[PDB]
Amino acid sequence: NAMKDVVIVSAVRTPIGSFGGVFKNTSAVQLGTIAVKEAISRVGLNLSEIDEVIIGNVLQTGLGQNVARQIAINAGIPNSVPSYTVNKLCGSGLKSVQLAAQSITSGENDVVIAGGTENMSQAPYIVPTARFGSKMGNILTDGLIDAFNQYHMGITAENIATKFEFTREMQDKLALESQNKAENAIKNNRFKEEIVPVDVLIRRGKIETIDKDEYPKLGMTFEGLSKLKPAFKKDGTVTAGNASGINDGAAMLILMSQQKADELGIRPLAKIKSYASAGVEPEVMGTGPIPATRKALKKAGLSINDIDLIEANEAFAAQALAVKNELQIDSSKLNVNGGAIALGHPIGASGARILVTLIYEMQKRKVETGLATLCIGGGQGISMVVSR
Amino acid sequence: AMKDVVIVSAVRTPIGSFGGVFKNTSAVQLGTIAVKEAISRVGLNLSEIDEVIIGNVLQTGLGQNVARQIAINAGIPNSVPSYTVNKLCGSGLKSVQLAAQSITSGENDVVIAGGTENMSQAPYIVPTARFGSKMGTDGLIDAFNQYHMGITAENIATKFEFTREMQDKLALESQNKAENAIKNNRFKEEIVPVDVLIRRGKIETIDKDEYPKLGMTFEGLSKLKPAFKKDGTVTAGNASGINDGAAMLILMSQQKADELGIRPLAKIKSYASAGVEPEVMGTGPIPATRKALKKAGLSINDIDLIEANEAFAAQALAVKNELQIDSSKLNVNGGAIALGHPIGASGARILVTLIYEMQKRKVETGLATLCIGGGQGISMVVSR
Amino acid sequence: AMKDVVIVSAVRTPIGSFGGVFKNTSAVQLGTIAVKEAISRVGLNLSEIDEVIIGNVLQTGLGQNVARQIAINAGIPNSVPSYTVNKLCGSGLKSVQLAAQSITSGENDVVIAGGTENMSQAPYIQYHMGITAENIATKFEFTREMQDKLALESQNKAENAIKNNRFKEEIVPVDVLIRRGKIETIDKDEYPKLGMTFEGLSKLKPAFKKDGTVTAGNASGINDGAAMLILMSQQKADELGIRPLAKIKSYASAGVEPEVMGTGPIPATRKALKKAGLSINDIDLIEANEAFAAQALAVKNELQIDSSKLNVNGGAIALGHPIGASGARILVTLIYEMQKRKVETGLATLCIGGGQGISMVVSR
Amino acid sequence: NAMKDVVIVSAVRTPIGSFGGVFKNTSAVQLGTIAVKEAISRVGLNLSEIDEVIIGNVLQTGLGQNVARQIAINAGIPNSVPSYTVNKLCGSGLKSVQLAAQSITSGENDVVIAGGTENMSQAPYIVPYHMGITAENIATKFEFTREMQDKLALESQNKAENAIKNNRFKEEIVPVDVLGKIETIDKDEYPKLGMTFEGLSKLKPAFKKDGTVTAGNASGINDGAAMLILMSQQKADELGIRPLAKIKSYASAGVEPEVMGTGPIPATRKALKKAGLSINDIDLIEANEAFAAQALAVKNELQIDSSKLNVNGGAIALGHPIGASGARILVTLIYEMQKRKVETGLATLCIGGGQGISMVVSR
Repeated sequence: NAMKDVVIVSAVRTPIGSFGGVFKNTSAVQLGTIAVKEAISRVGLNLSEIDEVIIGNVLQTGLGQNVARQIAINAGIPNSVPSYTVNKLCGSGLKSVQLAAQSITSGENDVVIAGGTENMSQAPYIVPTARFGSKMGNILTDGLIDAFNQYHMGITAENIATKFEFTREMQDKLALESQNKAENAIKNNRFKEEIVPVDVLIRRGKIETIDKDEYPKLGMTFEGLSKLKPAFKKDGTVTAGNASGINDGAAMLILMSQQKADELGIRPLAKIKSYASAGVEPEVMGTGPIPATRKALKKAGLSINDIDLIEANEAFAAQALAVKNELQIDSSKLNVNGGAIALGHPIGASGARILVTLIYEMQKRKVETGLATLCIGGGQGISMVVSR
Repeated sequence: AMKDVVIVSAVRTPIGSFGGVFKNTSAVQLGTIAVKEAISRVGLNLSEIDEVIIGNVLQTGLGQNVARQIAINAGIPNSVPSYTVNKLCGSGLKSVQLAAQSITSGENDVVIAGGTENMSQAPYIVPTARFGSKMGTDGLIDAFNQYHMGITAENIATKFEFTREMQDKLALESQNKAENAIKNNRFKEEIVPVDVLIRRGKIETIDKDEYPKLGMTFEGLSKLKPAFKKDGTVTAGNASGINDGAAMLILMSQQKADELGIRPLAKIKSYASAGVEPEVMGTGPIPATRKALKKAGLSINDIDLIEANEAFAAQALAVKNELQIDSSKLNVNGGAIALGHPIGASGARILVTLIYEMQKRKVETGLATLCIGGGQGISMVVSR
Repeated sequence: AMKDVVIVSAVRTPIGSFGGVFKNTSAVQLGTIAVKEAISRVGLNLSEIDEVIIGNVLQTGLGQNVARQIAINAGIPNSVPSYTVNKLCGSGLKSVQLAAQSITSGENDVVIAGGTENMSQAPYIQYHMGITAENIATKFEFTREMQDKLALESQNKAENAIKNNRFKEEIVPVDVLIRRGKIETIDKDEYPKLGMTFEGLSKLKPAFKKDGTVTAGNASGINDGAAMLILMSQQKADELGIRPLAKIKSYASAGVEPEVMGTGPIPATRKALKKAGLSINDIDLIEANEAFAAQALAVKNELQIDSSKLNVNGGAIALGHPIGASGARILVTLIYEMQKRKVETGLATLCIGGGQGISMVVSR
Repeated sequence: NAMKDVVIVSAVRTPIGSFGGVFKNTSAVQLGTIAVKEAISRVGLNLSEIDEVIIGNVLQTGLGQNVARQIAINAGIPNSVPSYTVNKLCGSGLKSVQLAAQSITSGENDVVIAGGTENMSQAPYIVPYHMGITAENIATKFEFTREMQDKLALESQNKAENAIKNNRFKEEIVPVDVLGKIETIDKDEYPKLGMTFEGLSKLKPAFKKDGTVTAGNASGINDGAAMLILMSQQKADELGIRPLAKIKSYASAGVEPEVMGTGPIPATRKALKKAGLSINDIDLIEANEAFAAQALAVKNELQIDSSKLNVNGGAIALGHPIGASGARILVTLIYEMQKRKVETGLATLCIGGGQGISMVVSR
């Protein structure tokens, strides 16, 4: 029995909203439903062809909630189809894609919808504290709740900065360039193809169509970033300016076996070449994408020079610098349309979001090979190589 | 204001530790147990009940009426209105006050009042916006607002020059008082034992308060580190805890009690509330008590027993000293430092404890007082 | 002896629509404006205020007290106790009830009560209530057409009232900042839809159920606004030389059976009338809050209310429903209209949770 | 390319402890670690051969918690090895094995540790249950009386008692040491000996007034772990390790809203279809018994022979540590297939109220 090739035939993302911003009233289920219906519609896919739905989401109102199933139902997918919600923190959205591909290669499914969604704006009001944050004193601080685990992650980033010797200036420079790259991409409408617009109510009797990312900060300067106060550690280097934000958004892809796509007459946007995940030593927590990527590259028989475009999620500039330096990624190939520092980081979605952004840019540049990588827990990373 | 209001029944569950004996017994269950026992003890007909007013702070959301859930669970008719009071620390005593004024108004003849809280379960079912407050150390959530109140306590300690040693001495007295009370089964009359159930199968029976630290010595407190300020004076040993429990009282007009052949445990003589200046946050019980005493036509020397809730030794010292309360009249069976502080229940709990002790001692007058928010206090005078 | 309770001052801000005129005017600011104006209208000295009780639903902070912040902002001494009432839709009327209770008990002589809400500024914001309405519609057999025509009539009355500046006496204007250095005064409600028609209502899609009858057109919206009243004992009002606007005759609250959820105003009103020794026919004007036409039909029909006596200047379906404030808002509206019509007896009633209702009878 | 066959070469479980019972002080991590070390030790597996660890758990899945990874670290597995905690409610433990199998078939991994662990004693039980009502609705919908449910529960107890009397679980259990005296726990705690139909009929309904579901015809709240080691057939041959069983097929499926809780029915039909088998070809079935009402529906609709079903007792008797049960029933199936020397087995349970998962294995 032969192993199947998995292709991506459709891929879309909502704009990314700021915390308490445009999507404050548009739930994670709504955002996911919009992206799923659009993914399906763009390729005219019959709902009866969908075998499974696997969707990343981190912040749920309790045990027993299946956000993926709610979305699939809202999208009109038959109740007989199984849906699974993936909570793997930072990497949920890319892990969902990986799980979908495995299920195709195993012969279990021919057509799988995969992605991620998150609404972090709504979480403080509907998510129980035990699922919304972690306790401090995990190191006074103890007895305090760390919203979204942001403080624990920032300390991890500070520790990376210390061990790898990344200064405040170096981190701010990367952050500035992320913003520069997003601003130029948005000026050139680079995201037009991948974005599904989202309608919101801004006032009674008035609907606005949101088709632009909210989080990028226009006209940022190095001087401005230099003025910001440390966010997590006194005399630290990590600030709100060189870290990503708290954000809302969704991203969805449709996967098929090459054979199924052919049968349906649907042309692939990309092919999945390899993927891998890996753990790290506790001395370098947060550096997961490095061994994962080396492992995925080795599986594909490729080196980093063979990769035309890289998307490495930018939760923190400190961590982004480590990934870039240890993998020897050329500045010109990395997060070319901006990274999460500019674009935002809706946690359950980002892994899928960066894959969407990657595929559309590979297509625009007519390049052959790309890579998406990010954390999947503080101690682990996941990486996926795709080809056109 | 012609109707005289009496308390005819008063009961409380044991108070459980955080994640302790009641981690599987919700605020609704605890409150239902207390309500059913309070009714049962005086043989009250369920049709006599006109209203239910119950304190509770930590809720899964808006639109939740914990009081009504308890009333329904207790078999009280659906036509009876029920209200949940969320006024923080003071909710259980404010509920009694509201019940009393609804009787004096002529609106009601019989009202069930009290409070219930399960803080152990709260992290798992209460959204973060309702579970805690933001710090500023910013973007960090202060669970149960304990850090904010701890800092308020430190500021009182600074303002009034209450040393670490003075706070620990009060805390020690509280612990030792609770221990001796428990050794003498002092709370037996007021406690309703709680059967822990899983799918209506009994796993255990709780009839003793879990939180007191038996055999406490002064050195046991002096060895602890500050909890809120580096080089501060407030510790986990001289502040109360996070706790689970319920307490319920039944109020009636005197005429109604007489008609029903039910002897009062106590009469409510006065109550009052008051705000404080921002420089002395957390000191609410002081002006509230002075106000309530003036309404009763009494002075502090006319009061035989006082229950002033002990959230922080620092704050308790201020209340004791500013009101000039004889230490031997204050929290005589132990205070919240030893017994625990289930926030929605405590105001009603201390009133229950006060009433039974007045009766055992056969004295005439008592008062109960505590905060109703950082900026406010509430106080109630009762007589036997 | 029991104190008789009077209302000596009553004011409401305009009602703003969602994301409308008051999007940058918080529940506290709206509340403070209404409170300051209620005080100045009768020239009341700040030292006479004994307590402040204010309804509010959406400021759910642990340890947050909007009523006290409002009191502080209005220059009321910090020694005065203030309480925020969260009782959902009944909050603003419950506040007045608690105020009255504390005066009759002898605790207080002068109490400020009301409600305030800014639903625009809610970080996260009707589903279950909507289903409850859909269930009432089923049980009492109220059709889409029946609900839409009630909505239409509510709009008509509001249009008529506003055309005749009916709300001029009761409204306190609110200054808002449009840009740096430039403020604009809002003195008119924003939510009424002018010229809405039957055919326009009939085309709307059901809001909750797939084949349901409740829509955005026959239910209220979400809104921003505040309303404040000053209550005194009659004796106190005399000593200060302030004439009552109204006298509180009775009030009551009641629960309902699970089958009839959302019908709380019905037994609550019957109870209050019974305490007043009155019948529905003795009441000249009735304000029953209109969150849903389906439930408004139930209240109207079961209480056998003459439609010419009910919500005569429009109900919430037309005027808006700032939840923590509505209970107080309708009482304010009821009082001023009683004065204009020179009638003697009025009644306000609304839900206080899905399972309960509250009702109050006033006289002039 | 070529698709690899997945075999199970090691399989173990802890005893299942009662709520507040023997494992009151033994965490999901501790139970899980014990099960992993023993599974590894039993086949003399070099730690450097392990490619991935996938472990079910429900109650310890808070932000930034990774129970599987802590377990791997405690078991001495290199830190470079990725570990994943699966939270899929009741199906977590079987879903983990399924995910392990797919990662081997994909060529991603050669050796994967999979299973589940749960300590429900150390978690809060909050009621002021959703499963219990689903069960009542199944009872109503399918017309299962109180008496029918209790009859099933009693048979489950009787089968468990028979198996324990014959030391049936001896091969599959790893003993757990608990506390200054140290007692080795080597027997399941939860079965109720001397169980009678009458004693069952005396219990009160647990979820609904005049309900049929009780604490006696529903499974308990329990503590335990179960772990398995999966390899490609090629990798097993290379290491010289003989398989206990081979994974033939698996599948999952959603249900219609009217029949919530019946997931195992369409999931099993789907898995049998993929295997090229009918129910009558299956020699032994383990279908998890969360509620008698639900087990009755599964058994009837799939037309399962009672003499082949949960032959050593089901969860009503043995206990239901939720994140572990999916793995636990597979371990129990595999050992009993080997004792009876039969060829084909099926394990199935819910994975959410709306879904089920099933796996067919052969010997």
